[PDB]
Amino acid sequence: MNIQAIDTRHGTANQHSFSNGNCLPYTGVPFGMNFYAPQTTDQKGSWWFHPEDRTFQGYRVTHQPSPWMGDFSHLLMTPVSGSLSELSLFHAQSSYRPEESLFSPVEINLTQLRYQITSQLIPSMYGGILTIDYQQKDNHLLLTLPGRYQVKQLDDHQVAVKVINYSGCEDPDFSFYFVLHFEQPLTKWFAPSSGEDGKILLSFGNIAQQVVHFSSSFISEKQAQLNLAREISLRSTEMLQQGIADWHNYFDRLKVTHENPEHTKTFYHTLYRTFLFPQTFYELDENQQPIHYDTFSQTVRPGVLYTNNGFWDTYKTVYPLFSLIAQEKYEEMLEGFLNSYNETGFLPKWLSPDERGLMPGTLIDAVIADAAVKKIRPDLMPQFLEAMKKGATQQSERENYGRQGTLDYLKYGYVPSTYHESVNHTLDYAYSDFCISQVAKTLNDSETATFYRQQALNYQQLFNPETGFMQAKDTEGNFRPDFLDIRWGKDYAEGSAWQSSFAVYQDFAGLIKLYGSELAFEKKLIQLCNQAPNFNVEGYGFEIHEMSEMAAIDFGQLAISNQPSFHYPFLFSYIGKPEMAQPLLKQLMQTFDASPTGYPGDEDNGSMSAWYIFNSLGFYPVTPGAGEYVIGMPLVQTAEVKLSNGKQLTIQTSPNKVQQQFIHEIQLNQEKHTAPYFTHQELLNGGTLDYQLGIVPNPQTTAERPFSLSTE
Ligand SMILES: CO[C@H]1O[C@H](CO)[C@@H](O)[C@H](O)[C@@H]1C
Ligand SMILES: [Ca+2]
Ligand code: NA
Repeated sequence: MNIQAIDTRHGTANQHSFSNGNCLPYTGVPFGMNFYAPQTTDQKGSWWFHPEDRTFQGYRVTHQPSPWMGDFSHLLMTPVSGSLSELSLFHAQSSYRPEESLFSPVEINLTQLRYQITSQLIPSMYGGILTIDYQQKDNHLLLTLPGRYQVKQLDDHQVAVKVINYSGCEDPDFSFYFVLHFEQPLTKWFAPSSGEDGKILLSFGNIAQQVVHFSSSFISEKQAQLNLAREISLRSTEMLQQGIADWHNYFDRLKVTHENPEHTKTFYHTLYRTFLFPQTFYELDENQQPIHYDTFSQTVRPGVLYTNNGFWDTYKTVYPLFSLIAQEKYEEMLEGFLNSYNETGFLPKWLSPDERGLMPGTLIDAVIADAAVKKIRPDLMPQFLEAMKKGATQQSERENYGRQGTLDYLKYGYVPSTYHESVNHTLDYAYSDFCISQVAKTLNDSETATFYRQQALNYQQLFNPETGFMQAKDTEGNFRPDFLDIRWGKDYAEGSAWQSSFAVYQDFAGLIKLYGSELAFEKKLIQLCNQAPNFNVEGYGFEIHEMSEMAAIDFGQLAISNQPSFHYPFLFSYIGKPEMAQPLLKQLMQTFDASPTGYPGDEDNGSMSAWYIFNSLGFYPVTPGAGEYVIGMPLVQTAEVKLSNGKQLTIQTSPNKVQQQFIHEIQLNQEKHTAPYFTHQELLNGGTLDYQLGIVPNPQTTAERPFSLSTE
């Protein structure tokens, strides 16, 4: 699909009570430092765009990764004609016709009906071009400068802005610089000024067209001018062509077809949302050297940096996909994450722009371990191992950094029930421990590998054989009483015991053994899938959108709306019955489409999009750090995968219509493939992956299982 046909309102029909992706209509280049979106309202907090709104407040320069994190370093540009007494966004707002507008990754185009203005925004990595066609005779641009600001007019054609605004930041004066060069001159001079919540009306007089070339920096005004100078001569058409080529660089890596072209349209909308985050958070100085802002020291520091990622989300799918098709980005992003550790003392958890904490666990450890076992940035793994061992043995004095209950986990073999969400923290630390063991192993560090492989079995501490769930346990080894399987919160993050008891990616064979047999585990998985989607709210005291998104559909406790359930269909692969889940995977993929209601829950910065992309191809990374993809059920008929190593994997299915719900046979390079997984090395060899599909199952009788520590 051509990037210009992607409609960025995909996944944007949201509110606090219910998510269909909690996406914004992000216009930008891949991993752009800024994104650009129309703002329709200032009365709904983080939900400042809705696709059903007919009001246009301005073009918002945004860094907002999710409505839960909020924005940082934002401002707006609003074309205006005529006089305004009052310059508030509400007083300057115009209606617009969404159905006559363009909402695409490389271009916004819309008409303000109040002003008879039609305008076009094209993005670049650090800036963009805003072209403004005025019908009226007194023409302006309104800059909305939230928080503390500075603005000045440098000459007739140049304006410089600084704004300080954020939702959370270690630097209370966190500054963003924004520079505008106008083709047509300013007709009114104003003196340098500063204040809070700026409303600056720039005047151009009677011109038919203004062309605004803009750039930005987290370094300085002078760096923002250097970023602008590098692209000032571009016409809007040339910047648009370059942005189309940037997106085609990534889209061209996965050329797919389907029986149903609606499925292809869904694929490419999720692929657009897979190359946005993490956002570039470094600039190139006068010597082309990477520099960035370090909010911990409040200084400019050398090196790459990336932002807008919660590894709790993105470790699941994003970095594994990048390990196949965007290794050059993974390489640079790992360098940035290590820089975050260098600057703060702890490997990052939730960057927006700097450490926000929020979710349980230190899942950066899986991003690191997956890279180590795939030979990505082996040069950094000794530095990563030191950072990981520090996070596993030392408690940050600051609540947002590293492990919570670090020392209690080491004393007891679990985080005790007095900690919030102790089941998640326990299971995430045991999985982290596996990840640390894998990095150690790649470095031939036997003592570290042995100790952390043993720590990785700590999931066993919270398994209650009386219930068949993971439950919180106090310091005397007693399970919290009054257990209810469907009760959300308190001991579990955004789920019940059903959404939390299977986070054992390092050792499913060992978890299965705790149930007593492959058959007792099978019965538990069947009950999870086939029951009603009932929930109890008591751990929260009210219903949250994750509950509502599970209860909106009849897929039992398999809450595909949120990350904890993403791997659930693959649990059948660990008992040698993947055929039980092949229909279920195709039916789960039908919960996605390219519409404004197109995701089953929060998309989370590529996480759910890459879930869809992997499942479309028919395999999935259940265990980052194992170097394997567990086989599912493909939705494509064809795929040409351009691998980062320069080879090509060509996928071909037999006719893949709605009645094909099973895999009959797989050939990899014309050889029968019976294992319920692929190694990373097998896929990197490239060649041909042929799926013969079925309308009935074809049970394989093989003892082969995907990776588990306890059986390796
Ligand atoms: C505070 O926001 C987080 O936590 C909330 C639960 O407290 C979620 O409903 C929401 O989706 C997000 C992950
Ligand atoms: Ca989520
Ligand atoms: Na939806």
